[PDB]
Amino acid sequence: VNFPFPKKMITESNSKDIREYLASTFPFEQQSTILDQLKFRQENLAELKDQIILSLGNWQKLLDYTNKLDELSNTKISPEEFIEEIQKVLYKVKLLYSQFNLSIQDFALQIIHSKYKSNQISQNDLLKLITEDEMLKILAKTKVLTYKMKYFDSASKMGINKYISTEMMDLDWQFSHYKTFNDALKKNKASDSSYLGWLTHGYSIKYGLSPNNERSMFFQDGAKYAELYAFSKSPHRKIIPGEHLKDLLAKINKSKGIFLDQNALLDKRIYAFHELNTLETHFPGITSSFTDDLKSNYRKKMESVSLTCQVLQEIGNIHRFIESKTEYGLFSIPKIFSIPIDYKHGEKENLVSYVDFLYSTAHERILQDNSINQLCLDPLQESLNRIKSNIPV
Amino acid sequence: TLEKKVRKGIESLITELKLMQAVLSKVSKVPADQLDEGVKIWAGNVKELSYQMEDIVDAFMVRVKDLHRISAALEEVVLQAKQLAELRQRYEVDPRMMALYTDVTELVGIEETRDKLINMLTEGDDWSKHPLKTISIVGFGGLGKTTLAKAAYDKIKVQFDCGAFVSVSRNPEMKKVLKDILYGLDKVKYENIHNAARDEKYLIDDIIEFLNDKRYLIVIDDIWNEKAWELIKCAFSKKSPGSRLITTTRNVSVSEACCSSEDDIYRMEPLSNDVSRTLFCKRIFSQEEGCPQELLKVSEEILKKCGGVPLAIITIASLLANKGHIKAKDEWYALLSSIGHGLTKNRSLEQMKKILLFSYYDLPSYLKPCLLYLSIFPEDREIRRARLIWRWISEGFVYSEKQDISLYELGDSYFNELVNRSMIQPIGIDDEGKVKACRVHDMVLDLICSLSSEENFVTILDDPRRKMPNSESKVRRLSIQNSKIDVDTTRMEHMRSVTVFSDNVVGKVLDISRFKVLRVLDLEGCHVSDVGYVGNLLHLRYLGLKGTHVKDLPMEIGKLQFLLTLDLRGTKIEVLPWSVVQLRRLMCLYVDYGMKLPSGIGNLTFLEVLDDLGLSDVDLDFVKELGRLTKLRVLRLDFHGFDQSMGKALEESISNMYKLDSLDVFVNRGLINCLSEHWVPPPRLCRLAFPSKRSWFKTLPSWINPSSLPLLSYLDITLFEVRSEDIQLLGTLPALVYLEIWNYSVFEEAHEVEAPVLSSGAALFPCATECRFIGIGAVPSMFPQGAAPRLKRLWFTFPAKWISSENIGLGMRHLPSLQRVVVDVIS
Amino acid sequence: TLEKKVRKGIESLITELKLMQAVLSKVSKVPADQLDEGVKIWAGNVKELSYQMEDIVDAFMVRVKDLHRISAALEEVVLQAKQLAELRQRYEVDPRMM
Ligand SMILES: Nc1ncnc2c1ncn2[C@@H]1O[C@H](COP(=O)(O)OP(=O)(O)OP(=O)(O)O)[C@@H](O)[C@H]1O
Repeated sequence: VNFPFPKKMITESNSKDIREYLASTFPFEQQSTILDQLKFRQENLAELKDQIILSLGNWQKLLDYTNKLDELSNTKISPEEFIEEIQKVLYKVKLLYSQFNLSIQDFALQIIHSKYKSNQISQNDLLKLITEDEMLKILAKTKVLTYKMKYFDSASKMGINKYISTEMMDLDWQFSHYKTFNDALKKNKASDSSYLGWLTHGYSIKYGLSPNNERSMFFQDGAKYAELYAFSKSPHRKIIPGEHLKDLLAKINKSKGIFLDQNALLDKRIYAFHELNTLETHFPGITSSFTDDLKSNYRKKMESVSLTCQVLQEIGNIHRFIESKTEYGLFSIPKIFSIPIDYKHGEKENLVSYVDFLYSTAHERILQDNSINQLCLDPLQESLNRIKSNIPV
Repeated sequence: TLEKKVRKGIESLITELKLMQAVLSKVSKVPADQLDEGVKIWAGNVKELSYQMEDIVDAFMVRVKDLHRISAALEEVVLQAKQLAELRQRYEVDPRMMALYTDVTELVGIEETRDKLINMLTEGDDWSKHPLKTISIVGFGGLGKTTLAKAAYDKIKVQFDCGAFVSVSRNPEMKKVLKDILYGLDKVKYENIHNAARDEKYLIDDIIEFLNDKRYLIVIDDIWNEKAWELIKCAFSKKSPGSRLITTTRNVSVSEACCSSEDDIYRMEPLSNDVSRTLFCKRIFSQEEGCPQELLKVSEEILKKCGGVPLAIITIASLLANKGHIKAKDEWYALLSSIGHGLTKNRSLEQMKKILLFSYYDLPSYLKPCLLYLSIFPEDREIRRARLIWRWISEGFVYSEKQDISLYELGDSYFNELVNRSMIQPIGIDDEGKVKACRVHDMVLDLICSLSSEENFVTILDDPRRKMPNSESKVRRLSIQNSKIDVDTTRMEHMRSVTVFSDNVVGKVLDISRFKVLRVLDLEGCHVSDVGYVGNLLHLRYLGLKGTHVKDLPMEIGKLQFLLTLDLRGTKIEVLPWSVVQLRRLMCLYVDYGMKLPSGIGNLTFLEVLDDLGLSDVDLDFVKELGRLTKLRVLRLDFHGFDQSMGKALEESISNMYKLDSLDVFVNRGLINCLSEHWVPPPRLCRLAFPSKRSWFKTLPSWINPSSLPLLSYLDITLFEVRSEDIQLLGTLPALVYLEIWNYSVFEEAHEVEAPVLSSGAALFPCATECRFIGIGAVPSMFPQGAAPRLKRLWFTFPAKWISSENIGLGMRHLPSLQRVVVDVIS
Repeated sequence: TLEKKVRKGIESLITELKLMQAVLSKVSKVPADQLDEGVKIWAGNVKELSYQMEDIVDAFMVRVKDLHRISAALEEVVLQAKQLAELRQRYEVDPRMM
């Protein structure tokens, strides 16, 4: 379809018309939108042992620690011993086997979130245990592995897998547990959040989330992180760069220039944008080219492309919701709490109108340019065309 | 049997090699202007025979079937040398003098520079009671050194009693120079002085007795080979206040032999962009520049080439406009293409090429090839000096017999000797503490390329050039460049070396295994990973594969018994083959920390520099094994998984090493449980870096003391706490040119920036140009300006509650150029 | 096989031609008054030899049987070169001012 731009208007006395439905329905319960319950995961913490018995005959320790995980999930243990018991498995496991391995770890880390959100875990204990360097890379690999396990499969067929952003991941309703790990740590230690984001993005590249044929010149190396930390603690090092730093500036400006072009290939531009945007988000003022940005509108182009990724992610979430009524991902929704096939009356009054305003919101403050049009306008048009030919069916 | 005759002929070949190299060095001294063409042709043929017999003897050395081949080749080359013998028997003023006579109102931008030279010497002429001083002017090739001296000279002559210009050539005659000095002082009493023939000494005595009770201002220029100037300085050895001297030279190692003071040395720089443009438009253009508006970009790009050298621009402008701009926008581009490879083959331009070749001829031997080697690399790019050093060593350009030198420091000395001869610009500082890379002037680079191509020294394939030699067989050095079209490689069998510059044509058109003999292989920047044929190459020395997408390398690397370099940065390989201990000779191993080294590294006894050794999942024997091989000079270490008493074991095993010059250890966010406080460091050490910032020491290391390791010039240290006595202890150290300290607890805990003080001593910092303090308050009211005489930048932290305090005593101009600083302030 | 010796002797011919023109140009500078007649005779003879060598190399280059012809001719001209060699070693104001 050549569906024209969804021109709408989101004002007062219309915000709560759909958000009130979003305030109590199954989706959007643990999310947010741009315009701005223990039983659900308890049942999965019980069903963790569905198919494990089937292929025991090699696999026995999987069932053995599945039993231990279920035991720790329901039992109440004082915080100074619960963390040690649960790290017994976190600090022993190394590696059809591996799918079950991460599920043990993924559900293990949610226990800390479950007890911390229940005020069972003191904030000081969490702050003392998050300084451990091992768990930062551990969680960095677990997040990306679990995501590429389930949402990558649905995004690839959706055509939106090309616009997956590393930093823009906490918004997922399943991954509603990372808000605490991010906020508490960053308002307690800013450097460590940037460190873990850097590790996570490096793991994302090495694991094929943003593949390339060229080596990572900013990630997977200790020299880089040492230099970035030194810059973050020295506000006047860009003025007089030293050794190993001229090359970083050269490479970053090559990346920025390559992004700024229009007729070169798209995949490398998206990859460079991913790495660079992560770079500023975790390290402010690294690319303060106050002369080129003024003549290039680059700074605003950052918000344009980031909001494009945001709206495309939300569109993918809406698609995975509407087709469900398992694309929600493995170990995401149990069989009993599943959503059947029959259509529900509240969707006709809160879905077409909601996606109508969503597109209008992103198409109300985005600049239009030949470089941006192939990065923002064309994906928006293709998403609109695909999303306006599947709602009635 | 058969081996004895060849084993006997080899050293006869070697004796002939020595004799030929001697005569070749002798014949290459003369400029190619007084040398007859017959001797030159014979010399070229001799040079070709020199290469052939070197190749034969090297083949013998590496190989020892083949003996028959060696014997046949040896007899053949003997017949060739014989036959070349009888052919030879059978058939048998200063260019810059004119410049000195140039119209004064023809020099643009001179007066301000002249004033700077005048008031740096006459400021003491006010109260002309000061002891005499000399002002030395340095530079490269020709950029105003003699003229500037004359402008100053012709200005201040009323306020003296004597004075004269005297020139000294490449090879002076001391009596002539002294007679010139005598003649210029007085032309009446010494009118016929050039006829008097006493000696070098009585006329020195006469010149001394003449200059008693007089202020003169004698100026001597073009002094080369400092040993010559030690004679003149004896003429100037009596006290004479208010008198002064000027010296001009292209050697910056002779200027410190004058005036004994670095503030008197006058480094002088090329003209600025606009001044050079004004000069350029003064010659060609009559009075206006707004007419062309179409070749303005061409003039920009031309002036960029010459850079700032008043000479180059004067010559090019004279060439460009004989009478009213006889050329426009077509042959301007033809000239631009011609420069870089073939511009000098023209008329009225050969005048300056002698002025540039002066320095090349003054070079000793064993340095002409080193300078000529620079013609390989492209027009405008920084050249890492380590690459040059290793390539020189592998080529055979560096050699000695002293056995007290590791043959690498020798190459570094050669590079520094090139630098101080004012021929290559050094720029930047590397991670080892020395010059990072070098750059050569565009005119000089193109001029030397032609000189190298006059023989078969190198061969370059360039699209602007697009030219080939007539004899494909006699090719030794190749430099593939942007050209990717005519890549014939059939008749180059004895190829000494090959390198490729940023080309994707490599591999798919190139066939390197066909080069049966090959000495170095350089593959910077290529995107080819098909290395499976280097086992066939057995003469290889240098193998560079930085950034080459090499995923894996053949198992039979061990066969390359001769080898000196492996650079493996930026490669995709993550594990070295076990067949690397089999290597017997090596001096450098450039590896990244990701790769895993096989056991047995202790057998690489000759290893000279190691870079980025990764220590992850390492056992005790491997850690101890590095200590048996003690020849390292640079070592870089990082690790993630052995932080135990193995750390102390390695820390003790390092002390076995007695030749380190640099060290650096990288570790993430941890206390350094590696260095023990009861441990002797190596006697020699300069760098001792610690680039990690998340890491820290609990206390200042005890072994850091002015007594031991007295040669340090770099720290990059970081500690958890800080003390007011640690800074004082650091002030006891002799050199410590570079300073940097980080206060970990300040940036990690709630700690207040305290104000440490140096209580003991007076200065404690004789020479520390750079000083950096992060999380540590270095208030500049710590001592009067007579503490750190040379300190260009200083960093510290200033809390805002100290604004009202009285300990902030800045505002006075310290001795060094310390008026530019932006201190990081905290509320 | 056979062509190899001819090919590797040709470059010797070019080299010695270059030397012979070097000598001839050197001697041709001085006017024919300060030149001793022995040098004149030797120079004339070497000039003729140089013509002969140039003809031989030109015939080879235009042509490529005749290989044996030019091989004989080349060894033959080298023989006169050798004979002419040792003979040389065996025996040794301004007009417009008025
Ligand atoms: N400021 C200027 N303006 C115009 N022409 C200049 C200027 N400076 C130098 N030149 C000319 O450039 C040429 C450079 O010769 P110069 O006197 O610099 O030799 P030099 O510095 O002694 O170098 P060298 O050591 O090779 O003799 C001379 O012709 C000089 O007159």
